[PDB]
Amino acid sequence: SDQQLDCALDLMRRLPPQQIEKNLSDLIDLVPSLCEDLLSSVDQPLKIARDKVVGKDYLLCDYNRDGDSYRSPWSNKYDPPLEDGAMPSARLRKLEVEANNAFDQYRDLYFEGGVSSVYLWDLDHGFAGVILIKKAGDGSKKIKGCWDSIHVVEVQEKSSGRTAHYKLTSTVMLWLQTNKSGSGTMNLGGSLTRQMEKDETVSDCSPHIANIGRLVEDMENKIRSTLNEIYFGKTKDIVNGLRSIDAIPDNQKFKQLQRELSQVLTQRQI
Amino acid sequence: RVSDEEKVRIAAKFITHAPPGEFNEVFNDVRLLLNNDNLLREGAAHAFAQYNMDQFTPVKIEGYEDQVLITEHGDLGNSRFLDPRNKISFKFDHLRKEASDPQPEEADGGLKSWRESCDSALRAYVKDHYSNGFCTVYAKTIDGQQTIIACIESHQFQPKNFWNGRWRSEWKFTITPPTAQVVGVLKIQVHYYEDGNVQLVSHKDVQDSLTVSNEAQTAKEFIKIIENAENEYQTAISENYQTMSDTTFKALRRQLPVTRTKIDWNKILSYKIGKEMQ
Amino acid sequence: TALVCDNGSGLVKAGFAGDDAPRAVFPSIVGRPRHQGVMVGMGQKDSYVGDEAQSKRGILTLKYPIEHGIITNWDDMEKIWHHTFYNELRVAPEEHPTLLTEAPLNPKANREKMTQIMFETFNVPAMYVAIQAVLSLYASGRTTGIVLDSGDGVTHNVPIYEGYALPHAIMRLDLAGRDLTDYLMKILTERGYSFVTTAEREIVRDIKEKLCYVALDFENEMATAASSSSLEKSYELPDGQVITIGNERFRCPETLFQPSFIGMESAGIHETTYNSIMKCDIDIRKDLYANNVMSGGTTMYPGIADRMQKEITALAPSTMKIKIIAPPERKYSVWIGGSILASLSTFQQMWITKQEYDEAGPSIVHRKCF
Amino acid sequence: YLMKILTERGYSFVTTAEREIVRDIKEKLCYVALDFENEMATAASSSSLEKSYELPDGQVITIGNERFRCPETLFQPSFIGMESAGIHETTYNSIMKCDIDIRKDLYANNVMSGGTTMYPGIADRMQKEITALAPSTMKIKIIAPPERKYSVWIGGSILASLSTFQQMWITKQEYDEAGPSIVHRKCF
Ligand SMILES: Nc1ncnc2c1ncn2[C@@H]1O[C@H](COP(=O)(O)OP(=O)(O)O)[C@@H](O)[C@H]1O
Ligand SMILES: [Mg+2]
Repeated sequence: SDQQLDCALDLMRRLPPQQIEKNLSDLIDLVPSLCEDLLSSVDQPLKIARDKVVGKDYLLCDYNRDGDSYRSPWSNKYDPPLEDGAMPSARLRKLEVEANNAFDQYRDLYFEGGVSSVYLWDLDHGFAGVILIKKAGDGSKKIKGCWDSIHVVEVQEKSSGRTAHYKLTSTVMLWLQTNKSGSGTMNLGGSLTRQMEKDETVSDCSPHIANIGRLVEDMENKIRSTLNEIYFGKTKDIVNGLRSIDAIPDNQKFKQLQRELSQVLTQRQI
Repeated sequence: RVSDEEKVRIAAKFITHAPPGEFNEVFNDVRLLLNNDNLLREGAAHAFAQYNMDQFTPVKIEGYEDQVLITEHGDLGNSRFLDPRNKISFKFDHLRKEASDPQPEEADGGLKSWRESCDSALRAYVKDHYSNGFCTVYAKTIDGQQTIIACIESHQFQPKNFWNGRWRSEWKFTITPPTAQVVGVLKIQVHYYEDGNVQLVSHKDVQDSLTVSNEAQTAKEFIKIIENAENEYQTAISENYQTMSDTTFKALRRQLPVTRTKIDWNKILSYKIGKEMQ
Repeated sequence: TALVCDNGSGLVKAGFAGDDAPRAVFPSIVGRPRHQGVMVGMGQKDSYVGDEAQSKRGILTLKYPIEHGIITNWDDMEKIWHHTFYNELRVAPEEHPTLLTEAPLNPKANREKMTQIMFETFNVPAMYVAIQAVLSLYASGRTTGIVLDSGDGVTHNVPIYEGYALPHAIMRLDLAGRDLTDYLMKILTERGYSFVTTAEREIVRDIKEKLCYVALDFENEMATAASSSSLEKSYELPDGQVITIGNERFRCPETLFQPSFIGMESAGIHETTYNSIMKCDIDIRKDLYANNVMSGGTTMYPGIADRMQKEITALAPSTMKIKIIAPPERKYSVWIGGSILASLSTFQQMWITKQEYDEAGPSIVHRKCF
Repeated sequence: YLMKILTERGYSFVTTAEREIVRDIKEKLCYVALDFENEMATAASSSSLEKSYELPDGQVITIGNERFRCPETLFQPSFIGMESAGIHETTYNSIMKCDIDIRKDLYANNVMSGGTTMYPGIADRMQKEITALAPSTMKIKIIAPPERKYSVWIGGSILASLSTFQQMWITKQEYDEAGPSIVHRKCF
C-alpha cells in the first residue's frame, strides 16, 4: 500500500533528471492504482498551451485544472470550453492580472524568454497563489537544457491590513547539456526544494504583489547560487577525487615539513 | 493491464538506468512494486549481467589480489568469466556479486608477449594516477587480427556522505605494423543527493594513431596517448565547470538582470515602456 | 632577525618577527605632482610614497599599485618596497630573510614576479610567501576554523582543518573597502556633496572609518531613519565645512551582505561563508561552524558580528552552535600570525634560499611554497 | 576658459554681459581638431587658421588657435585644473562597466546629444579616440544627428504622446496622500 508508494518515490527519485516524463510514463503501467496519488506528490516539467483569443502561451498545472479543462490567465476562459467553472472574485482577478504583468516583466528581465504563469485563489482569511516558470534553451544559439520552477505562496491578512504573513515554498528542476571538443558531452541536472516564512508590512508603498515578487526573486537567486556552488561544485570535487593529475605517489614529496610545522604550532597554541 | 513481457522490458530498462552504487535500493523498489518474485528472478536475468558488464564491476576473487573487472569482452557463457592476468576462469554471481568455482584456463601463446608489456605499464599508470583504481587488459582476435582492449575503473561509493561516483574507461587498438589506430571511450557518472538531487553523466570518444614496434615501446606509446587524452579530458571538465555560470547557466536564468540590480516592483511600467519604441 | 611584510591593497604592515605589533603601518599609495611648480627653493620631488603622499595629497594624483588584490603596477610596488625597507624600517635587505603575504586563488605570475623582484633587486638571504587567512587563523590561537578575510581589495572565505587550507572550498568575493568607499562617494551625491578627486577619496574613506556601521535589521533601520533624525551624524571637512549623513551610515556596509548595490553578481558574505562551510565534509562542519574568525579592517564595522551571527544562524541547521570570533586586534592579524610562524623552530628549514632559486629559477615558489 | 585665454591677445572680457559675447564667439568660431599637436604646429607655422569676429561696438577681433584649444578641455580636462578623464575615456569606462555580451551593440550605437556636441570636428575625433581605446576587432559607430541640439525635448514629446505612459504620471491625489516624496517612488 503505502510501502509501494514510498518504493516508487524512492525509485523515480534516483532516476536521471532529464527523462522524468518518459520514466513516469512507463512506471505507472506497473501499478495503475496509485496513479492519482503520486501525480499530486512528484515534480514534473510543466506543459505549455496556447490561448487562441489573445495569442499567448500559458502553463498548465493542477491549480488551474477543472476536471480536464484549464483556465487561461490572460483571457480568464477555460479550454476545452466548459460552463460554471472555478473562478476568482473580481478583486482577486484584478490582483491576478497585475501579478501576471509583474511576473511577465520578471521573466523578461531574469530569463529573457520562456513562459510564466500566475494563478490565484481565495482562502479562509488570505489568498494563495502558484507561480510557474518554464524556460527551454534556444536551439539557434546552440543551447540544450531546461529550467522549471514552481512557487506556492500563502498570504494571511491581519484584519486592519497594516501587516501580513507570507509563506513561500519553491521547487526548481533543471538540466543542461553541452557538447564541446575538449570535454565531449556534459549533462548536469537535478532538483531543489526550499521553504521560507516572513511577516511584512503592506501599504500603498508596498502592496502584496511587491512582497510576493520580492520573496520569489530572493528564493530563485538563492536556489541558483546553491545549485551552482554547492551541488555542481560537489560534483566537480567528486570528479577530481576519482581521477587525479599531479600523481598520487608524487604529490607527497612537498608535504614533509608541513607535519612538523603543524605539530609545533599545536605545541605552541596549547 | 499490460502483458508481463512489457513489464519485464521496462523493469530491465529501470535496472539498466540505475546510478552507480545504488543497485540494492533499485532492486528493492522493483521487487516491491512488481510483487511477483518468479517473473523477476528468471524473466529478466540478462539485465543484471548487462548492468554489471556496463558498470565495469570489480569482483574480489578468493586467493589472489587485484580484483578483476566484469566486462562483456570476457564473457564465457553460463555466467563464467576469465582473468587475463591470473589465467583462470570463474563463475560470477550478479545478485550477490560473488566469485565461485575458480577453474584454471589456458589461452593461446600468440597474444602473450604483446599483452603483458601493456598490462604492466597499465597497472603502473593506474597506480600512478587513480587512487582506488582497477584495470584489466584483454587480447583477442575478431576481424582476422588480434587486438588489445584496456579497461580502467574507479569507484568511490560513500553512502553516508550522500554521494557516489564512477569513472570508466575503455581503450582499443588492433596490432598491425607499422601504425595503428587507437580508439577510446571515456565515461563519468556522479550522483549527489544530500538535501536535493544532482547527477552528472559524461562521455568522450578519442581517436588517435600510434606507431608499431617491439612490445615495450608500443606499450609506452599506448600509455602516453592514454595520459594525454585523459588529462585533457579532466582539465576540460574542470574548465567547463569554471565557466558554467557565465555561458550555459546564463542561457537559462541569469543571476542578475542586465541592469545589474534587483527589480523595483513599484516601477514595472517603467521597464515595460522602454520596448515600445521599435 | 626575520622580516614580516604584509603588502595589502590599501595598507602596508611591516616589522620584525617576534614583536607583538607592526612597526610600520603606512598607506600603499604613490603620489605624483599635478600642477606647475614655480618655486625653486624647495625639494621638488617627482614621487611621494606613503604618509608623505597623504600630507601632500592636495597637489598630488594618488595611485594604488594593487587593484583588486593583484599587482597592476610593478614600478610602484618596487617604490613601496624600497620605502618600506629603507625609510620606514631603516634596515638593510641584504641581511634579513623576508616573509611575504599573498591572497588565495591568485594568478601564479604574481608570485613569480614577486620572487623575481625580491631576489634580483632587493636581494634577501631567503624569502617565503604565505596565505593571509591561514596566518590570521594562526594568530587567533587555533588550528581549525573558517577565516573571513575582508580588506581593501578582496574578501576571502578560507576553511583550514589541522593547519591546512582546503583549496576546494576557498571562496573569493571581489568586494572590499575600496568598493565601499566608491559607493559612499556615489551615494553622498544625493545630499549634494561632490567628491571626485583622488584626494577626496581619502576623505570619504575617513568618513567611512569614522561614522558607518552595520544595521541588525536593514528594513527596520531604513524605517527608523525615515521617521526621525535620531541617526544623523555630522562630520567636519578639512576646509571647515560641516556635512550630515543620516542613513548612508548603514547603507554603505550593506553591500557586504547585498553585493547588488554596486552591481556585482555574487552573493553576500554570509552566503559565501555558508557555501564555504557546506562544501566541506560533515564531520568537520561542527568545528567550522564553531570557529568563525573575522579578519581585516573591513570587519571593523561596529555591527558586523551580531548581524553575521543572525544570518549564519538563519542559514545553518537549528541544532548547530554558531560562534563568531572577532578579535579586537584583527586589523593586524596577518602580521601577528606571520610573526608566530616566522619565530617557530622548524620553520627555519622551510625558507626558500637564494641557491635553490639559482638552481630552479622563477618557478620554485609553486613547489616549495604555498 | 575661452574668456580666460582670450586675454593672451589683449581681449579682456569681465562682466556677465560679455560672457554672452564670448559664448557667441565660441558658437560661431570654435571647432575640434582631429590631431591637436599637428593643429598647434600648423597654427604656429602659418596664419591660415585665423578668423575674425565683430563686436557689438564695431571692433574686430581675431583668433587663430583659441578655436581648438577651447573644446580641447572636453578631451583634456587638465586645462582648467580638473583631474577627471576626457569624455572619450568616460564613454569607454561606461561601456566597460556593462555586461560583456552587450558591448558590441553599445560600441555600434554611440549617440551624441546636446549643444556642446555641436562643434564641427567632434565626431571624427571621438571616433579616433574610442577606436584607440576599444579592441581592434570591434566596430565603432558614432551617431550625431543634425538636430541634436533639441533631442531631449523630441524624445520627451514621444514619451508623453504614448498610451502606456498615461498610467506613469504622478497625479494630484497621490501627491496629497504621499507628500513630496512620491517622486522617488514613481519616477526613476
Ligand atoms: N574602523 C573602521 N571601520 C570600517 N572600515 C575600516 C576601519 N578601519 C579600517 N577600515 C578599512 O580597512 C581597509 C584596510 O584594512 P586592512 O585589511 O588592514 O588593509 P589591507 O586591506 O590593505 O590589508 C581600508 O580600506 C579601510 O577602509
Ligand atoms: Mg590584508
